[PDB]
Order: sequence, then structure tokens, then C-alpha cells
Amino acid sequence: MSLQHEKVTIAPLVLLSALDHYERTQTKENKRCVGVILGDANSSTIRVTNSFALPFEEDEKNSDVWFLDHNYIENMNEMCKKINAKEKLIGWYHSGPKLRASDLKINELFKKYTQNNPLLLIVDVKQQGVGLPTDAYVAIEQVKDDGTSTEKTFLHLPCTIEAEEAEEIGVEHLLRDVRDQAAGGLSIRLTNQLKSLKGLQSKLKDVVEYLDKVINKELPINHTILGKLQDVFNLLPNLGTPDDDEIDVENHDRINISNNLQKALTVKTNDELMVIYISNLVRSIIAFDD
Amino acid sequence: AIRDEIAKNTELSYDFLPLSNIKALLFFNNEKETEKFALERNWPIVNSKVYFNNQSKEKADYEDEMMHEEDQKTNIIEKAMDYAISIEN
Amino acid sequence: TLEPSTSITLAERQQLAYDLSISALLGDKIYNFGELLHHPIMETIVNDSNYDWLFQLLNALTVGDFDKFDSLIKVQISKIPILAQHESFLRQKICLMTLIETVFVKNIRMLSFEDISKATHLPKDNVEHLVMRAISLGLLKGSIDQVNELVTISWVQPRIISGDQITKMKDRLVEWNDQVEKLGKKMEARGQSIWV
Repeated sequence: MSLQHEKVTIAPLVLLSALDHYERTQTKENKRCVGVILGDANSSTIRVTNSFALPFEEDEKNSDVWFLDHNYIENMNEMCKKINAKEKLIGWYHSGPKLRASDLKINELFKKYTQNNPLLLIVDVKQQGVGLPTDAYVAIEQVKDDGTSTEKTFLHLPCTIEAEEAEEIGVEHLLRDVRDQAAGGLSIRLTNQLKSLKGLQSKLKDVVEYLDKVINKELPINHTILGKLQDVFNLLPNLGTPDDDEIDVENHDRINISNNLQKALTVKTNDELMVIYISNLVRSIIAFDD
Repeated sequence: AIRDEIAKNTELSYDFLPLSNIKALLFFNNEKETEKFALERNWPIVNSKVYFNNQSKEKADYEDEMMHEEDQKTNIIEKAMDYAISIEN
Repeated sequence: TLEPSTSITLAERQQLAYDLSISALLGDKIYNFGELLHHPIMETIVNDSNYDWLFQLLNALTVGDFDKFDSLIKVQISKIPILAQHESFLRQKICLMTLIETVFVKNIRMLSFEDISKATHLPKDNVEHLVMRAISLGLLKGSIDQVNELVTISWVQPRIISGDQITKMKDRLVEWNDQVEKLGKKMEARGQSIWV
């Protein structure tokens, strides 16, 4: 098993396919579609190219009770080679809104067939998230230095996408939106600028109330989270630094370029002002002549 | 009126005057009269020496206090917004 | 990762408890004093005379109390020469521990040498030695001006957490939530229509 990971890259196909398979098992209300996840690994970047359904039953009475049809998984993999002989198990997807604690026991079963720690890719079917509608975890077993026993736990990794160029234009072809969450002109990136700041608000809210929850409702004092929080402050500026004074000098510089650029545009349009007057001036004569 | 005029002026000119130098400038012939004006004009003369820089702060602070105050300070953020919208009008 | 199986006796549990405190007192990069206080082994083992004074020594480091530390050490450094032969590290440890905590709780990451003189209870020459030692271990990074007599800290090494410390970290986010919110509301209000 690879115990080295960094990122998860996801093909667009994977997400869409799990939503299709979800409605065709007709799953909802704690019955959640679970299929196998196919792709490349032994790589720090988990590259997920495809996904398929397995025959799976989820009991809603107990989620620690589940059905997985193990025999099917071997047969399906032989047909995966027929398509392309470089797709293997690298985990399993969940279709639910969020992480279950029965998902740790499920993850055990796919270890048997993987040369990499098994991936949990939550494909939402309500399409939440302010980035991608996918969350990503990989199960890691580690000692915890907080005085608590060895856990197997799902630790978060970033989500990214790797899309084939051939496929990507199909996304553009399908999509008739002119894009307001991706770069464009000034106004488009002006939305992108406000959108990012409003994203920071939402993310900043959740930390504050997690900290409240720890010392009154008694959620674990998790040192690893709070350590990254200490580094947020140390990497945070302080007023009266000559670096943040240099920002003032650097503001002057780019604004002045805008100031001259603005003048340049004003000149050019005043050439067209005079042109049109010369066009009206000739067309007085033509009218008068008729 | 003249006493008040020179008393505004001296904020800019000085930060330190002895009592003797204050007495001449405000056109007083009595020492108690100088100290009398200094209380009412709100000069902090302590140890026979004025600190006009305290007095400049007050007058500057009064100019800010009046609500106009967003665009009086003039926000870094606000300039860029203004520039942007005109182009996208 | 220790076994649920019982094959560790009380003797070993206490032998380890003592050693873990010995390592931390005579260390130079162990600010896991609270970690021992948040593991059962040493928190609940105070039930011999040896572990009366020892627990108080670990407690002395967290709060930054010099007077209590010195009184307990004064008795024990003689009895046990393991403290005696390693004394330099031991007394300088509580000065380093107080040094990192002061910077932590402030929102301005600089201390005067004069502030450190009071807080670590060193003369002014030896305050400059303390700064040098700390940077050499790699506890802290930043710069020194001896001509303003400041050390200006830019990065702090992570440390143990405690209920008090959570509220201190939480408040700072409350300000930044507020600043982000009203900054975005004003920018929203300008160019309302230019969100195409």
C-alpha cells in the first residue's frame, strides 16, 4: 500500500457517472449508491479516470450492516482491462451528503484488492460545495500523539481535476453558460474577486463556532487542526511593517499605469469622434445635392 | 478678535514658548491675563510652557468627527471600485 | 499505541513516568509539559513522595512561576545529581517556556528586552543570551535590533493547547470575520450591476 499521498485529481466523468448510477438504483434516504472507483495510483496524486456501480445494498436500520457482492468485482475488473488495461481499484465512491462512521468498516473490504490506501470520494447528488461538488478522503492508520489510541481515520486531501482535452471541449459544447465563476473580462473577474471574499467569510465562520463547540459541548481538542491555526496568525501581517508600506508604493505604481492607460483610451475614441463628424460633414452635401 | 487670531497662528509656528514669549504675542501686559486666556482657549500650559501639538490634534480631530466620514478618509478599496464601474458603465 | 493487554505493571508505569519528566526538565526542545499532564500516566501518578514535587515541577513550567520552581529544585538538585550535572538546561528551560508563551498571547509579535527581563527574571545581558539560544534551537525566527533593543518575532513553533488558549485564538477570528463581512458588504454595494 502507498502511504504517501498529496492530492486527488478527478476526471469530470467520474462525478457525472455516479449521479447517473445513483438514480438508476433509485437510491435515497440513507440508501446510498456505492460503486467501485477505478484509476491510476501508486502515485501521490490519485488520478481517478472512471467509476462503475456494484450491486450494493445499504440498510437504513443499521449502516454497519451492508451488503457487498464480492464475486462481481473480479468479473467487472476483467472487462475494465478490455476497455483499458490500466484501470484498477483505488478505492470506492460514496454518493451521500457526508462522511459516515460505517464508511471506515466498508473501506476495509477494498484493501484486499488495492495497492494503495482506499479512496473515499463523496459524489454529492445535491451538488453542494463552493468549489467542486466532491470531497476527498483517503483512509490512513496512524498513532495519535494526543494520548489516544491508534485510529484508522479519513484524512482530507485537496481536490483537483485532470480532464482530457478531448472530453473538456465536450464540456464546453454541452455548456451554454458564458461563465461568471471563471475568468473573463473586467466585470467577470470583478465578480470572481467579490466571490472569493464571500467564500472566505463562510469558511471563517465555521472555525469560530468549532472553537466554541470544543470548550462548552466538549468536542475533541484536536492538536493537528489547531496547530495549522497557530500558523495562520504567524503568517498574518502586522501594521507598520516596511513590507506593508511598500504595498502603498506598489499601489501607486499600478494605478498610475491605469491612469495613463485610461488617458490613452480617451485619446483614441476622440479620433473616432472627429471621424464621425467628417462623415456627417460629407453627408450634408449629399443630402443637399439630392 | 486679534488675541484669538494670533492664538490660532501659534499652533503652527511653535510647540514651545516660555511665559514671557506668550505674554508679548497675545498683546498682554499682565501675567495673570496670559494664564487667564490660556485656560479658556484650552492651552495646556504646564510648568510655564505650552504644548501646541496637543492643540493641533484637537482641531484636526474636530475636522474628522463631522459625519462625511467614509469619503473624507477615502478608502483604498473604494478607488478601485470607482475606476472599475466607469469602464463597465 | 500501547496494548489493551495488561502486562505493564505499576512499577513500570511509574518508572516511565519519572523518566518522561526527567527528559522534559533536562531537555531543550520539549514543551510537551502539558502533554504529560494530559496523559493518564503522570497526571494520575502523584501518589508517592517522589511524584509530589515532580508534578509540581511540570506545573511550574506551564504557568511560568519561577519562585515555586526554584524552591522545589533547591531541595532536589542535591539529592539527585542527575539534576545537578545537567542544571544549566534545567533553569534555562523555564525562561525559554515563558519566552514563547508571552509572544503567543499577544497580537503584536514583538517584545522589548526590558519586557523579557521582567518576565524571565534575567538581567539585561542574559536576556540577549536567551534570545540567541532560542533561535539556535529553532524555536523562533525573526530579526534583532539591538539599537532599539527589540526582538521582532515572525514565526512561532506550535505548542500544546488548553481551554484558555482556545478562547485567545477564537477572539482574533471574531475580528477578522467582522472585517471580512463589512468589507464585502461595502464592495457589494458599489457596482451592484457589475457582477456579470
